[PDB]
Amino acid sequence: TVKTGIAIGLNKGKKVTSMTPAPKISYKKGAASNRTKFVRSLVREIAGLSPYERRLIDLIRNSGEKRARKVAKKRLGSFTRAKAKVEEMNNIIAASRRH
Amino acid sequence: PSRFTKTRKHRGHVSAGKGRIGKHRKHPGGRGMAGGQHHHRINMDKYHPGYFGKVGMRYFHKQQAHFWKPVLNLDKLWTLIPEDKRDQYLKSASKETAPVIDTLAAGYGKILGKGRIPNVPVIVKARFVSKLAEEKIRAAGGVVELIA
Amino acid sequence: AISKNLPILKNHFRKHWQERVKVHFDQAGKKVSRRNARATRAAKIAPRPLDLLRPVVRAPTVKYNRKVRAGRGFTLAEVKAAGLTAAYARTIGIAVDHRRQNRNQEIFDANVQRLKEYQSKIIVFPRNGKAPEAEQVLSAAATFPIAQPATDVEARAVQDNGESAFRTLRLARSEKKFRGIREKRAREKAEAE
Amino acid sequence: GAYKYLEELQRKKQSDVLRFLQRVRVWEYRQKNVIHRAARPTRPDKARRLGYKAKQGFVIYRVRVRRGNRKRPVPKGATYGKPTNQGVNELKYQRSLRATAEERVGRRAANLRVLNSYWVNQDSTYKYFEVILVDPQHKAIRRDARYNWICDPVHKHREARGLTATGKKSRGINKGHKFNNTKAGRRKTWKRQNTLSLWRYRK
Amino acid sequence: ALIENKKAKLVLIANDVDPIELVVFLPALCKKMGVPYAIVKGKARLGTLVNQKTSAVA
Amino acid sequence: WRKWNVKVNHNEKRYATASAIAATAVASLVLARGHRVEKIPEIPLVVSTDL
RNA sequence: UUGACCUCAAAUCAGGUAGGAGUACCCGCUGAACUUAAGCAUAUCAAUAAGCGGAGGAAAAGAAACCAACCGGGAUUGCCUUAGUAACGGCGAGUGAAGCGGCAAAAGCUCAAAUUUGAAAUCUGGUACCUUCGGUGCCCGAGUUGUAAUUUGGAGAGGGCA
RNA sequence: UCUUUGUAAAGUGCCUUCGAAGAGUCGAGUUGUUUGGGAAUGCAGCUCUAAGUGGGUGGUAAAUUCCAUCUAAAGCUAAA
Repeated sequence: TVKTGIAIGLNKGKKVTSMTPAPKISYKKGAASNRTKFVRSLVREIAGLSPYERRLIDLIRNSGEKRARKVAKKRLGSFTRAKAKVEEMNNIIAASRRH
Repeated sequence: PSRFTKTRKHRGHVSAGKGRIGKHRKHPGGRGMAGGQHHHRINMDKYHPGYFGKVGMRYFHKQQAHFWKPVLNLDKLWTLIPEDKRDQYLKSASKETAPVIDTLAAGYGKILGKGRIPNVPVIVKARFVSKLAEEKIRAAGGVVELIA
Repeated sequence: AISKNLPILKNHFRKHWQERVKVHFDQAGKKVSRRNARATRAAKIAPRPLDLLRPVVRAPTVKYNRKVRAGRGFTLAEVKAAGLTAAYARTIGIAVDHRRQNRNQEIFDANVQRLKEYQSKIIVFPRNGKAPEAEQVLSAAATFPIAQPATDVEARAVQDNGESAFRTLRLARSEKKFRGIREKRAREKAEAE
Repeated sequence: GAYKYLEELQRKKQSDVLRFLQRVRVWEYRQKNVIHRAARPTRPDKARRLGYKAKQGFVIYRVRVRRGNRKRPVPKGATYGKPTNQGVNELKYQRSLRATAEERVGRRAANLRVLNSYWVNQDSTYKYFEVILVDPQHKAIRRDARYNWICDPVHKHREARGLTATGKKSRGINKGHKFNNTKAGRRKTWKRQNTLSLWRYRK
Repeated sequence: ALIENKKAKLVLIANDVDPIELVVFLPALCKKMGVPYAIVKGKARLGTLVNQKTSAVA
Repeated sequence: WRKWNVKVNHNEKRYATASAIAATAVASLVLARGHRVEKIPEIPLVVSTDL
């Protein structure tokens, strides 16, 4: 992303000897841990699925994933949350019942 | 001051410059721009044509710093050289010693070619140049260097 | 109510505006009281300046990116580059900013040289009892002024390589305008069965 | 520790164990008074992260709020105004139900200062909250310099001015371009931009 | 924290605790970690062995 | 909120101040203004800095 | 039978605290219409008056889930300005910010989530004494459903060396 | 001027293993109110309801791919 030195175009703006500063420890809030992977997987085996999550694994097996993403978009907020939910339900089905 | 005011000249005379028949009232034709399409139409057309209606597209969150590009004509462009060096650089009109003119630090975004620089070679540090501003600068023996 | 060739005015006085008129009669009075507040602060903070050391920083938004302004604080990498920690530098009167980062080596070098120049011109009195009183300077922005960096030279050789600058700008605007369409054509042709 | 396991487990409110607990507890809380003292937090980590510490002078009060819209007064639905102000039924009450919970608890135990509150349960009619309050006259709070800020006179009735977390939410207090009308207070910004400032030498 | 480190040799668990969410994960975690566990009657009886009032786990 | 103070351009205030300082010269304007200066030697005049 | 524990009470129990006033300014709730639109109903008046709850010498806000699209800036507040502008509006009457920039003042931070585990190290209270906006000894109590120390994202923690 | 607090506390460098970060919340739909905020600026009621290379934001709804910028749902803080 080095710039050109002229005012328009793709990489518009002044050429500057770049520094690449130190990475902040925020921007790593999304990194899970060794610990919280263990806690969330042990709460998942105690809690189990939800009434809409139990329905989602029926729709995946009996009607495919386009019908389950359409439902999970209605259940959860947005569509990009429905993508991450149906794959997690695909991580449920593929891990347990098959192998 | 109120001493020099024509309200000191209507003392004694009844209607204070407002007429006997007219009888200056509070709001005889509305309030403000009231009735521009109905009873003030002959004033709206004829002195304000184009008032009512919609033209063009909206710009949500317009910032007038994106559009900052003040123009400088080829008319001046030597005012950005100081006067003590202006007569020095005007004479000895030659390359290898040519005045670098920082038009952005002078506060301009665009150079335009309105007319007739002297035949001295100059170096113009610009962001945007027109066609004719570049042609006349190069016809004097100079270049324009685009900067950001 | 609309009669003459007069411009259409927009006077926003249809509310109860007269209940919220703030005339500033105390401009002189607040000026005097503000100077008295600065004098009292300079008395309490008796050897120190009234302000902290601020950094050279580059203003945003192309209207102002040609200008160098005083910033808020000195960005823990710049503090560490001048050989002192952040918590100590806060007590020596250097303002420190954790949010601002270093992506520009010229501004970095300017601020580190500001820090060396500040350390080379102040004396810190040792903690216990000595205190050799030495005539406070009120402004640190006066002694260490924000200097606008020079960018070029007054005289140079005219180097006409042949190519235009207007065509350079018009090709840059053209190249930016059609990048996605040329990538679309690259994908549609790279789908050659 | 246990608080991470509880923090993750109180997120699965649709699982069988939590909905059985919610049914039993929503019966039990419904059987008691509307505002009644809780002996300990039912969500000890959610209380703990909202500022609670199990020392003397930290008090938990459970409270019950009626759900739904705010029906307007002015009898027989007659508003006597323009047809826009004629709406009686679908009006929505700009404070939260949690803020009304905090208000009723801070009114009953007025010697205590409302620190926070949190959701525990709900049924059709009632939402259920627990309020953590601090005792500013207890010597376990007037010392312990982490918490004696609440003994200042400016934090009298933070829930009645809107200074809690749900109050600073429902007052719109946030940084952003999305919060321009009420970033430093709604009426303060309105008064600031609806005044006429005249100088001595008129600009 | 001792069960997660596989350092406890026996875990007695009360059955009386009024928020049961404090201790419902204590069987399952003990089955995950290989720590043997016994659910015993009495948080009060656990508190007597440790000179508290109640202790809810030991 | 009536206007009390009045803006004057600074160059105009300096014009008037220079005209006033220039009028502290020859004693026709000084005599016409009051100022019993009929018997001092010069019109405006100075004095040693001891004062 | 006895001693606990949990929960819930009672007392002219030991010690405290709240109410009311004032409310110019401050933090919220609730909330009009006259008016203007030359009618009037959306709009305007106005997120105002009246009503209600709650503080202080200031209050609030406040150390970014910010602004930006730069060569990037850097808590909050306020003044000049942006600007009667972008935008909203029977696109009618009318309404209407914010970023940048100059200045005033400048200040930073701390909990929850970590096993102290080779020693609840923490704290209210009672009583005795003293150098009393408190300290120390002793003793009940709070507390392991977690009080201290450590850590707060700018980081930081555990090992090894310097 | 008097105690020495203390076989106490704090800060700096290198290597390594890590790095816990807030839920009927965020977000979504709808309703009402409000905003200059315009396929919805904020708030609130109800219904649904998360994740962890995640989430919010980037002023035109949506899908796909990138990038940039902060680190919410807990809290304190003089001065102008």
